[PDB]
Amino acid sequence: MALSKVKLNDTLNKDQLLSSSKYTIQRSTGDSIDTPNYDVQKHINKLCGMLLITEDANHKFTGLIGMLYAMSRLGREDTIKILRDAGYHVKANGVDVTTHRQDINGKEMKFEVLTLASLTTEIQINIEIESRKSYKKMLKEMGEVAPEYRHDSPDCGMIILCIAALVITKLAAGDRSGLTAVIRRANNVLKNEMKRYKGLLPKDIANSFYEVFEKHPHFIDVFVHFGIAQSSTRGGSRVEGIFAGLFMNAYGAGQVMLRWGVLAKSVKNIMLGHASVQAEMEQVVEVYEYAQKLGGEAGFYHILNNPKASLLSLTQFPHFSSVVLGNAAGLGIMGEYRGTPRNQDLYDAAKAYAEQLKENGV
Amino acid sequence: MALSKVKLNDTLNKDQLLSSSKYTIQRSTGDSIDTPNYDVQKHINKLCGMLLITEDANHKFTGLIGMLYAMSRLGREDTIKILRDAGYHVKANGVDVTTHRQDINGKEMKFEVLTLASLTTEIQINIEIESRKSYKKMLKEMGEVAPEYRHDSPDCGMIILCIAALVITKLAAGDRSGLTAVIRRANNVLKNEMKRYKGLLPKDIANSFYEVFEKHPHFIDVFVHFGIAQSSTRGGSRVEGIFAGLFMNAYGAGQVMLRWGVLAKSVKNIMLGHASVQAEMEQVVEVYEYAQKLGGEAGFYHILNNPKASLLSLTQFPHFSSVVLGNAAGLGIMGEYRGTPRNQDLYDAAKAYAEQLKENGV
Amino acid sequence: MALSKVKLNDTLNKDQLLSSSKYTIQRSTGDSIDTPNYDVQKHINKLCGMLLITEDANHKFTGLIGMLYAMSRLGREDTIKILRDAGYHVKANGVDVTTHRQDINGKEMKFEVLTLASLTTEIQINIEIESRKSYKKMLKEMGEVAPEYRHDSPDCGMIILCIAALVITKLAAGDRSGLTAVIRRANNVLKNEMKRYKGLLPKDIANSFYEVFEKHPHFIDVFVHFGIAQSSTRGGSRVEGIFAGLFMNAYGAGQVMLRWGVLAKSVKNIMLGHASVQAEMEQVVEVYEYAQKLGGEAGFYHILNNPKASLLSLTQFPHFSSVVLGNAAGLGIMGEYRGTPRNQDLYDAAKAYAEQLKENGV
Amino acid sequence: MALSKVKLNDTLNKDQLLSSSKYTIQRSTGDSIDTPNYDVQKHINKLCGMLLITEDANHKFTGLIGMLYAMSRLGREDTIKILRDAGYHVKANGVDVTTHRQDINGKEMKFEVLTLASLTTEIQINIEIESRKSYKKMLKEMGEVAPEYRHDSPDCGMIILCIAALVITKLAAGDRSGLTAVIRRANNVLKNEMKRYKGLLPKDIANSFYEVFEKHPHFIDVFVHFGIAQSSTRGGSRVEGIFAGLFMNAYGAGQVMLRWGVLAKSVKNIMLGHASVQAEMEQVVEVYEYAQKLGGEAGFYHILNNPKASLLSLTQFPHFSSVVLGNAAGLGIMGEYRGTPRNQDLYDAAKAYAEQLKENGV
Amino acid sequence: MALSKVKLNDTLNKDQLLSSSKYTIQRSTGDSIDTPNYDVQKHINKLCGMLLITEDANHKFTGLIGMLYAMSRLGREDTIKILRDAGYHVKANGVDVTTHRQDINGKEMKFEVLTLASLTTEIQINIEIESRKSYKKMLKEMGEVAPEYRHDSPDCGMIILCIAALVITKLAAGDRSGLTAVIRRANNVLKNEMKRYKGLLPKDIANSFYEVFEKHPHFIDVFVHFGIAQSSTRGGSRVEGIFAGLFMNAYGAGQVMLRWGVLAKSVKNIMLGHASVQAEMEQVVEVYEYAQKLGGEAGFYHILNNPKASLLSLTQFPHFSSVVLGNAAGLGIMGEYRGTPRNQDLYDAAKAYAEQLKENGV
RNA sequence: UUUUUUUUUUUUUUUUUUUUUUUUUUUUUUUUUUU
Repeated sequence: MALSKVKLNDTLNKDQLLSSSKYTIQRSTGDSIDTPNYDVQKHINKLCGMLLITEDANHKFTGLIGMLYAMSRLGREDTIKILRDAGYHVKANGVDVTTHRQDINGKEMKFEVLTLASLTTEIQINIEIESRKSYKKMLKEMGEVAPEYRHDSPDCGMIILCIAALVITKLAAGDRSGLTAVIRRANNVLKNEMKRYKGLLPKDIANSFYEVFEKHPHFIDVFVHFGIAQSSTRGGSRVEGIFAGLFMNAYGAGQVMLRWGVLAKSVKNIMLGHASVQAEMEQVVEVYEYAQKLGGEAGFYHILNNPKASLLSLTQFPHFSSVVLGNAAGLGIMGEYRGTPRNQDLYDAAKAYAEQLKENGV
Repeated sequence: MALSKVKLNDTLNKDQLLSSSKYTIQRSTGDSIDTPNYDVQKHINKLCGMLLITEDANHKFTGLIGMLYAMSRLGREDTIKILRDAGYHVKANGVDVTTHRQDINGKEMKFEVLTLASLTTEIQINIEIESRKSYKKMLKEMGEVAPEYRHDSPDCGMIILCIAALVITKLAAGDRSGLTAVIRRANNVLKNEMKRYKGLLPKDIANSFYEVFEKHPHFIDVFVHFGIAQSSTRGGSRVEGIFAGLFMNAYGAGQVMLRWGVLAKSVKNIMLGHASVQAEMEQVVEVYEYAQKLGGEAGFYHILNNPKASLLSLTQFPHFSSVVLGNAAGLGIMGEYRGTPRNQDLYDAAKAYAEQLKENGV
Repeated sequence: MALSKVKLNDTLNKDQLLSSSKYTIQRSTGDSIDTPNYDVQKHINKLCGMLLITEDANHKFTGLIGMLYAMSRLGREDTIKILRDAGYHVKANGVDVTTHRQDINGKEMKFEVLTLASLTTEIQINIEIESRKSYKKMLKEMGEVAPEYRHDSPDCGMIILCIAALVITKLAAGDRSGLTAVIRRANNVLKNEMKRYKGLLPKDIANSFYEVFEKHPHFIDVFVHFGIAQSSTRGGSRVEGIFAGLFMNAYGAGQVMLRWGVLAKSVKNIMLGHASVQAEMEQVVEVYEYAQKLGGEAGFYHILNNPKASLLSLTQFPHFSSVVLGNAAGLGIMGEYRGTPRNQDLYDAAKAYAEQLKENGV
Repeated sequence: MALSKVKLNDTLNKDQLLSSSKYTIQRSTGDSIDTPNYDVQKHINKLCGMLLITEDANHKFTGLIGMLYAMSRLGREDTIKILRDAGYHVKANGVDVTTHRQDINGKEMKFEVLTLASLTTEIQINIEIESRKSYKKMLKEMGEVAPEYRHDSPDCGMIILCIAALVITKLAAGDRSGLTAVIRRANNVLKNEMKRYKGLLPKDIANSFYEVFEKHPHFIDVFVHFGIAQSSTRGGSRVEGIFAGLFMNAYGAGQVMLRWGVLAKSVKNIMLGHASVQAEMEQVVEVYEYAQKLGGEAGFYHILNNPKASLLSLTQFPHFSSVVLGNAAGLGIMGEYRGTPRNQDLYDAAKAYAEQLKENGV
Repeated sequence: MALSKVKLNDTLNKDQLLSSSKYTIQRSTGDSIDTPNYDVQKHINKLCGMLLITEDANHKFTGLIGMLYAMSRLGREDTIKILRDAGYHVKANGVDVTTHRQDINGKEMKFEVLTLASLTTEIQINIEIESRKSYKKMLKEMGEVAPEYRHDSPDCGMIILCIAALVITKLAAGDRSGLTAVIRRANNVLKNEMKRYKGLLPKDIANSFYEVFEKHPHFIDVFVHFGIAQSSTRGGSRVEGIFAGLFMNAYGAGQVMLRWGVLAKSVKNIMLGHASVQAEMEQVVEVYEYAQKLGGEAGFYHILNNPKASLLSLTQFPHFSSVVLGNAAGLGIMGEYRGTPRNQDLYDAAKAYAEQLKENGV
C-alpha cells in the first residue's frame, strides 16, 4: 500500500554526489617516468633470464624490472592513456637501447644497456657478468645446459609477474602480513620452475614489490589493467595460463563478508528472524542491489584508494555483521580473520546453533 | 477516481516561493580576508609539524591555521568562486612569504614568516623556537629521531582536519555538548599518531575550532567543499583515507528521525494502522518524495543556516513522531537523544509492543 | 464520450474578469510617510536595546519603531517600489540624524535624535534617560553587566519582530482573540530572552501592533515582504532562524478547511459516497486545481483584503463542508474552531463513524 | 469519417448577425442628467449619515442618493464614457455646492445644499433638521454618542449599496417577488449595523430602489460597473468586503439551469442514455462551448435587456430541460423555482431514480 | 491519392453564374409610396392605441398602419436606401400632419390627420370617434381608467408587430394554413395584453397582414430589416424582448430538413451505411459547406423570392431525404409535415429501427 | 420544381474569516583467512 514508497537511498545519493562534485584538488608533480615500447622486450626478457639463472642475486629492482616488462608488453600510448584516465601530470622519458664500453680488468667489452632515469649501466653489466660467470659454472660439471636453463628462454617476466599477482592478492591488508602464506603457495606451485632455475628468492622479490607499491602507486593500476588484458587473451605459455588463474583468484578483496553472509543465508540460520536484523534488511538489500548494478568493476576497488569502497562495508550494520561472523565461525572456516562482532550474544548464539547443526548432520 | 487529484503540495510551493523572492537583504561588510595559493603549503605543513612535535603548546590559532592549509590546498580563484556563490562582499588579502630579522638574545637570526592580517611574526618565531627547543631535547636521550617524528613530514594538516571533521560532526547541535564523545572517538582512533607525536590537545583544538566556527562562518562552507573534493579524489595517504571516512560519517545530520521512521516501518510496528497517522501519511510521503528528489545535497543543510531545512522536520506530525520515538526506544537504541513525543500514549504503546516483540524473538 | 466537455469554469471566468476590469477607484490621500536607509539602523538598534533593557516602559510606539527598523533594513527605493506596486500615492519624508540640545535639570546635554513626522525628541530623550537610569541601577548590585545585557547588542529589532510574526499569525481573525495563545507561545519560547532582558510586555507590544495594523495597513505588506526576504537569506543568528520558523508557521491562514478535507480523504471516510457530495466533486476539484496553479502566493491572501480570496471558501459547498467538519471533530482535533456545518445529520454521522473507527484502531 | 463535418452553428451565425446589422434605431431624448465629481462625496456621506441616524424617515429618494454617491465615487468623465459606450444622447448637468438661507421659525440659518435638477433645498433642510432633532435626542438619556453613531462616519453609502446589491440579485425576475428573501438576508447579517443605527427600513429602501430601476435603467449599468470596480480593488473595510461578497453572489442570474445540468451530469443520471436527448447533445454542447468562449461577461446579461441572452436558454431543448428538472427535484433542492418541464414522464422517472438513489446512499 | 481532386462544384458554379449575369429585367412601375419620419410616431402610436381600446373595430388597414409605424421608427433615408438596394424605382410621397375641420352633427371640431395617398381623413375621424365613445363608456361603470388602458400608452405598435412576427413565421408556406397555430400561440402568450385591452381580433389582423404581404411585397424586406435592427438594440421593455424572441424564432424557414438530418446523424442511424447514400455524401457535404460559408444571411432566403434558395433543398437527394424523414417520423416528432419520401423501403426501415431503438432505451 | 410541423425567455438557497505548533539534540572510521 502507501507505505511501500517510504524510502531513502542514501547510498545512491552519495554515489551521485561523489560522481559530480564540480571541484578538484591537484598535486601535479610533473615527473618524467619512463615508458618503453614493443622493441626492447627481447632484451628485457634476456635480462630477466640472466637474473633468474644467476644464484643468490640481490633481487632488489626486480619489481621495477617486471613493471618495465609490463609497460613494454602494453605500449607507450596505452600506458599514457590509462595514466591520463587515472588523472596524472607526468611525462614520457623515452627509452633507447645502446652499447656501453668498459675496459673490464684489462679488456674492452661491449655491453648492451638501455638509457633510463632509474637504471645504471654499472649495475646492468654487474648483473650480466654474474650471470655469465655462474652460467659457465653451470656449463661445468655437466658439459651443456638445456635451452630451458638459459636466459634466452621467454618465460622469465611471466614467472616474476606470477609472484606479483601473489602479492597483489594480499595487498588489501598490505602490511607485510600475508608474506608467509604467499611463500607457502609459491612453493606449493612452481616446483618445476624452482628446480629448473635457481635465482628464486620469493621473500626478497616480495619485499621488493612491497617497496615498489608502497612508493609508486600508479604501477598498481598499470599491473591491474595488464593482468586483465592478458587474461582476456587466450594466447601464451603454461606460465601465462597459471598467471591468469592466480590473478583472477585475487578478485573481490575486502568484500568477503558479503559472500559469507550469502553463505549463512543459504544455510538458513534461524537467528535472522530477529527483529534487530529484520530492520536493517532494507538497507542491506539496497547495497546488494548497488553491487549487482555495478557488476564487474566491483572487486578491485579495495585494491585501490578508490573512495567509493567504504559503501560496501556491513560493519555499520552491527547485528548482521555479528550474526554472520558467528555463523561462519561455527562452521569452522574463519581461520584467522582478525575481525570483531558487536552483539557478542548473537555471535555466540549463531555459533552454537551452527555447531549443533553440523554434528547432527545426516 | 476523481478523489485522487484532490491535493495540495505546500512543501513544493514553499520551495518555489523561497527560490524566487525577487528581493534581497545585504550586510556587505567589505572584509579583506586572506587567501594563499599552492606555493606556501610546504611552509605551512612544516609549521603545523613544529606545532605538533612541540609539547603542551597553546593550540589557540590551530583551527585558523588548518583553514589556511585548506585554502592553500584549494586555490585562490576557487575559494573566491565559492564565496561569491555563497554571496559575499569580501576581498583577497594576498599572502606573501618573507624573512624576518630578530636579534634573539644577542644573535641575529633569519625567520621564515608570512605577511597576514591575522598572524604575527612574533608568535610565529615563538612557535619555531619552542619547536626547536623540544626537538633538540627529543634528540637527546635517543641520539636521533625518525623522519616520522619531525616537523618535515607531510601529514600534519590532515591530522588536524581529522579533528575538524569530528567537530563538524556534532556542530549540528553545536553547543559544546558532543566534546566528550569527540574526545572518546579521537582516542579510540589515532592511537598510532598519539604515540608518534605529543602536541595533541584534543579538547583545546576542539575549543579553538568551536571559537572559529562560532565567529567566522564562511570557513564552514570552505571546509565542507574541501572535504567533498578530497573525498572524490583517490590519490592520498592513510591519514587522507581515515579523513574521508570521518567526514562522510557526518552526512545527514538533523535528519535522524527519517531513518528511524524507515526502521520502524521495516519492523512492521502494528500501531501505524491508527487513523491518526494514516491521515498524515500523505504529507509525510510528499516530504519523503521531496527529499528523494533533492537526492545528494540534502544531508548538509542542517549543518548550515540554510532556510530550507525546516521543511524536513516531522515534529509537525506529532503522532508519527511519537510512534517512531516509542518504537526506537523500545528497541533500546535511543541512547540520550533529548527529544520528546506528543502522544505519550502512542509512545508508550509502541515501546511496549517493541520490547514485547524482541524478547520473544525466535 | 461527448458528456466530458459539458463544463463551466466560473472560477476561472471570475478570475479573468477581476484581473481585467478596465476601471479603477482612487483615494490618493497624498501622505508623506517616512522612509529611512541603511545608515540609521545602528542608532535604531541601540534605541530598541534601551527600550528593552529599561523596565516597565510604555511599549506604545514599539510597533512603529519596529516597522522603521524594517524599512531601514530594506531600503528606500525598495519600499517605494513595493508601495507603488501596491498602488499608493504617497511621498518619502526622508529621515535625518541630528543632535538635540536640552538643559536637563541644570545640565546642557547632547541627545541623538532623528527628525520625523511621527516622533518627538522629547519622548526620545525620555526613553534614553530612563534606559540610562535603570542601566546604572543594573550596574549596581553586580558591579558590571555582560555585553548581552546592554542596549548595544544587535538582536533587539529581531526580538520585536518575532512578536510581530506571532501577531500576524492570528491577524486573519484579527479581533484581538488570539492574544492569549500568542502570549502562551511567546512564553513557551524566548525564555532565554525573557531572563536576559526585562522590558518585555508581550500583551502591550501586541496591543500596540494591533493598533498599528488597524490604522495603517500598508505596513502589513511591508512586513510581509520583509519576512519573505529575510527567510530566503541564510546568513543569520539564532533569533533570525527562530523568526523565520515563526513567520513561515503563519503560512496558509483562512485555508484550514482544504487541508482538513485532504485529511478526511486520506482517512477514507465512508460518507463521501453520498450523491449529495459526489455532485459537488467537480467544482471542488476545479478550485483545488486553481489553487495548485497559483501555487506559492496563495496562503497570504486572507492576510490581506485581496478580493480573490473569497473563491477559496468551501462554505458554499455545504455538504462537503459539513462532512469534513464532522470528520475532523470525530478525530478530536477541532479544538475551538468557531465554525458551523449545514447538514447536521451528515456532520453527526461522520463524527460517529470516525470515533467508532478510532477506538477499534489496531 | 466524412460525417463529422456535417454541422450547422446557428448560434454563432445569429451572434455574427446581431453583431453586424448595419442599422440602428434611436430615441435620443436629450436629457440633462446630473453628474458630480470627487469633491462632494464628503457632504453626501454626511447627508446619508443624517438620513441613517434619523428614525422612521421616509426613505423615498434613498436609491437616487446612493446612485449619486456612486457617480461621485466614480468620476464625471468615466460615467459619461460608459454611458456613451452604452449608446446614450444625454448631457451633464454639473453639480455645485452652495449655501441656502432660510429664516427658520424666526432664525436665519445657513444650510449646506447642492444645486440639482432632481433635489430640493426644502427637503434637504427638512432632512437635516430631523437628523439634528433626533440626534440631540439621542444625546439625551446617555450624555454622549460614540463616533460610530453620528452622521460623520464614512460607511453610510456602502451600507445603502449593500441593500442595492441584495436587490439587483433578484431583479432578474424583477417583479417584487424576492423582497421577502431580501429582508430575510438583510436580517441574516447587518445585525451590528441594525443595532448601531436606526434609520433602517429595508422594505422601504427596496421599494425605492425598485422604482428607480423601473424608471431610469441606465443607473443599472452604472451600479454594475461600480460594483465591479470596487470588487477589483482591495483597499477597504469590513463593509467593503461584505459588499463585494454580496455583489458577486448575484453573478450568473437566469442561468441556473446550466449549472443544474452539470450537477445531474456529475451524478450520472441514467436517463441521459435516452435517444431523445442523445440527439440534442450536439446543440447543447455547442451552446456550452459558446458560453465558455464568452467566459467572463456572461452572467450579467439577463440582468440587462441585452438581446443575446435568449441563446442561453435550454427551454428549447425540452427533453434535456425536463430530465434536469426531475433530477434536481429528486435531490430535494428545487425549492420554489416556478419552472415547468415538457416530458412529464422523463421528469417523474428521473425524480424517482434520484430519490431511490439517495436513500440507499452508502 | 490522385482521385481526391476529381471533383465538380456545381453549386458554387451556379452561385458564381447567378451572381454575375451581365443583364437585367425591369418593371419600374414608378410608384410614389409614402415615407414618414421620426416626428409623427407619437400621433401614430396614439392612433393605434385608439384602435386597440376600441371594441370590435374593423381591423382592415392595421397591417398598413403598423408598416407605417415601422417606417417612421426607421427613417426616410434608411427606408429609401434599403429599397434602392433591393432595386426599386419608386418615389417618396412625404407625409405631413394637419388639422381637418368637420361640422360633426352640428359641431365644428378639429381633427388630427395626416395627408396620405392611401388614407382618408373620413375613416381617421371615424376611428377617433369610435375610440372616444367606447373610451368614455369604459370610464363609465368604474369612474376612471388606468394609464395602461388608454390610447396614450406607447406599446401599441409593438403589440401589432408581435402578431406580424407570428405571421411572417408561417409565411414560408404562406397559404393561410398556419393561422390556427398562430392564434393558438397568440393566446398562449399576450394574455396580460388581451385582458388589458379589447380591440384584439387576431384572425382579422392576420388576414389583413396576409392581404398586405400578398399585394405589396417590399414591406416584407422593410419589416425584416426593422426586426433585425430592433433585435440588435437592447434598450427596450417586456414587449420588446417578447417581440425579439418571436422574430428570431422564425429564423431558418424552409430549411428544417437540414437540421433533421443532423439529428438523425447524431442518433447514429444504421441505415446511412447504405451505398445509395454513401454516394451522395459528397454533394450533401458540399452544400453543407456552402451554407456554413454563407453563415448568417441564410435563414431568411425562403422568406423571400430570392432565387438562390433552391440550392438548399435535399429533395434532389431522394435516398438521403427519405431516410431522414423515416428517422424523424420514427422519433414521433414529424407532426403534420406534408412531405413525402422517395425510397419508401428505406423510409419504413429507418422508422422501424428508430421506434425499436427508443422503446428499449435505457 | 420549391416550400409544408412545434416553442418567447426569466422564476430557489448562501457574504467570507475563526484551532494546535519554531527547528536541533544518539552510536560508529574501513580493511584483516584458505586455494
